[PDB]
Amino acid sequence: MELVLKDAQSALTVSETTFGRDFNEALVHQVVVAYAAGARQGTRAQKTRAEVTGSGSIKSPIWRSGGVTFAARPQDHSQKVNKKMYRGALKSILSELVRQDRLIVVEKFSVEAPKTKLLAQKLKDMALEDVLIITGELDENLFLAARNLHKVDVRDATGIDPVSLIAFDKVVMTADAVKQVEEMLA
Amino acid sequence: AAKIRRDDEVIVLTGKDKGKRGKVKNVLSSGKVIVEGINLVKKHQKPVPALNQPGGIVEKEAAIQVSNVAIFNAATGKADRVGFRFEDGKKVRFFKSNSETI
Amino acid sequence: RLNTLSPAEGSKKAGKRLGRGIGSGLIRLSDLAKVEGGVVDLNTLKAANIIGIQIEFAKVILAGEVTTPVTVRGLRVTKGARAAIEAAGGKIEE
RNA sequence: UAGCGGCGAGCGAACGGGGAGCAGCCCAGAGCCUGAAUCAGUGUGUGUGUUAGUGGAAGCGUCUGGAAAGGCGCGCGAUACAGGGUGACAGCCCCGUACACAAAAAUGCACAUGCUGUGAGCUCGAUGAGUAGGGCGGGACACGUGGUAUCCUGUCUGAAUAUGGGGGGACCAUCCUCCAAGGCUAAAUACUCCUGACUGACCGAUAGUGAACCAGUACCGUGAGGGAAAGGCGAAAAGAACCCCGGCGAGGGGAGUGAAAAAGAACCUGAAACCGUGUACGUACAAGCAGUGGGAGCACGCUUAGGCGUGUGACUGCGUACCUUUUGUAUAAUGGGUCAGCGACUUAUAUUCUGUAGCAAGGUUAACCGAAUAGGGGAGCCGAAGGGAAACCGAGUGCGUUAAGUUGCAGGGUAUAGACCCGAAACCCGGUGACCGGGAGAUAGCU
Repeated sequence: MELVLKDAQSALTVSETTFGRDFNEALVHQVVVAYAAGARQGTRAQKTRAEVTGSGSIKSPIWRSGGVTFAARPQDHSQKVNKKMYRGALKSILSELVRQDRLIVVEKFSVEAPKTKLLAQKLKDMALEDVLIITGELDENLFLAARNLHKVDVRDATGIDPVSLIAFDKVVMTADAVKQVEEMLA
Repeated sequence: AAKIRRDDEVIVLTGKDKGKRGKVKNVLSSGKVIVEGINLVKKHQKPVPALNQPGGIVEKEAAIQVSNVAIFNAATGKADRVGFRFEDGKKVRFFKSNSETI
Repeated sequence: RLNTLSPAEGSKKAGKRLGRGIGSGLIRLSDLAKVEGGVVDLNTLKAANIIGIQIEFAKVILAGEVTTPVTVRGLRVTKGARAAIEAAGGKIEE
């Protein structure tokens, strides 16, 4: 549906099926848990009685200072996610966000110089404290002057992490960024 | 890190000595400093037959972390931090708040 | 609202754990119908990667419900296909 | 999986395509002119990393407060709110932090290099001469040298070299590939004794390396080898001046230091079993899984009596422990002293079913590339139109027909990995004068 930029009255039409699909709780749950599992690092191991220093049995796990009866070798918990499921989850989360009016779009969000004070003043004018900033082509003036702000993040369309959209209460889009995400997601 | 040197006036910031100033006797490797009449201690001296023990309680000075103290700029009458710059001959430390030069 | 999302009911099960707990219980017509050059012939079978790699024998076996009026040439054509495939308007000949 | 397989257990292809880079060269040698590309060493200069390092932003009053970094109020920096130390949780107390710089030298790597050495480019010979192959006396392929492909070898024969010789298909014919018998080739392929950083939905002390503690130490064994238990005072020792008893000891007591000495060195919190003191009750005329229902009596608070609670229980009816296999059991099958801690159905690959999520006659990506969970990549795999061995039929052939399958997640099953755990005797190798380490958390049965 048409979304008003509240700055220039230049609402850009978007596909109804993209920002109008019903919120599928199961799909978002699946994608979130898959991403969380992917974030896991396979760094965990212990030694069994076969590979425990000593000789023999004294090395049996029941004996003190022995091996572990239930040792587990290092493993990766990541599981692949179908591309169509990922796209559907993105569409569902975008539809849910726009439904509750937690998504903000502006014609262009850029800073003339890489000054954190100017960015903070602009955010204060916008009445936003802990929000997600996402745009299209990377801007050095904006990216450079945003790392220090823990609650403010700046990225590109190719790096739209679905889980990140949940952590931040509000998300700020860009005129070109909306078109880019719409065309790439399809 | 030569912010605090010998024979300089320093004021404590945190711990039982807020406001009181003093003169630094010396500094230690760990960073602790000694300032006269800032943190009095009632250490008991074990009776030693030799070494000409005066006898009785001894009122010495304990050790205070450099963090709890800061150089006091008497010109401005307020505690302030310090910085370093290069001069023609050598390097010296200067206070903040309009950069007073020592 | 991360703490408002739950999975579908019945999709998660802890599973049994024996012992613990005394009171815990215990070639067809549809195929290559439209593949941008799905002409019924012995050629292109290997390229399409539809019947193994070393498979050469080909047949147009059908089971009623004619729904693909595809003409067949170059394969074993008999009277059987005549009475079935032609019902949909297609032609079958050797 | 094709195949192999007492056609049994079980063992195990090739071609093709998708991915990273792709290189073929030199000699067997001469003619023309050159030290012209290239490959190595010796010295100048430039850039880029290491061995010391420099600069690098910003705060205060009140309250609890042992001490403020904590709450409250008002300000500042941020190309730095990563980390650490700081009497309680620090962006603005300190080292660092993003960022900008720094070398006489040792040095690694790239370049213009002068010099020292082989060496431009075109032409036409040249296809690697006891070489194959064959054969004799021996050895290895279920196998007593057998029909023995093929290989090892002491010895004997043995042609050609683009007029040429091998290998393969073809019953033979035909047809296809090379220059065999002289050499070289970083590149993409696996791993960590050590070094710097980084990351742990890994462990916090019966765990984690055997060892966070002066650990491969004490200790056991001539011998090889085996192999431990044991870390935390206090923010700062500010470590109890001094006095009293005691044996001028140890153990202490008082005062003082210390927030705290229910922090005193054996020094955070200090469980259970065990051991003693005081408090209230019962027991010296009463028999047995020592409990249970009622219950007078005795002591304390309480309804300031009101029949209420707590502490004990004179008496009364009833009252033959826990685990296992056995029809069943203390009965005379079976084992346990108590406490605290340690210890038991996960995971890897296939196959079957259920729930769940989409897509849907389509579903679906591997490797890999990749601004590295995005996207690309349709290599590949599954299914969507009958089955009868094949032939041949072909809604038809005793078997079936238009309903729909695939991919992720979790769970219920099966097989292979030792896979719920503990518990043998024997054998080999390499060592020590019978013992030590490994195969081996071996193996089958049975508790």
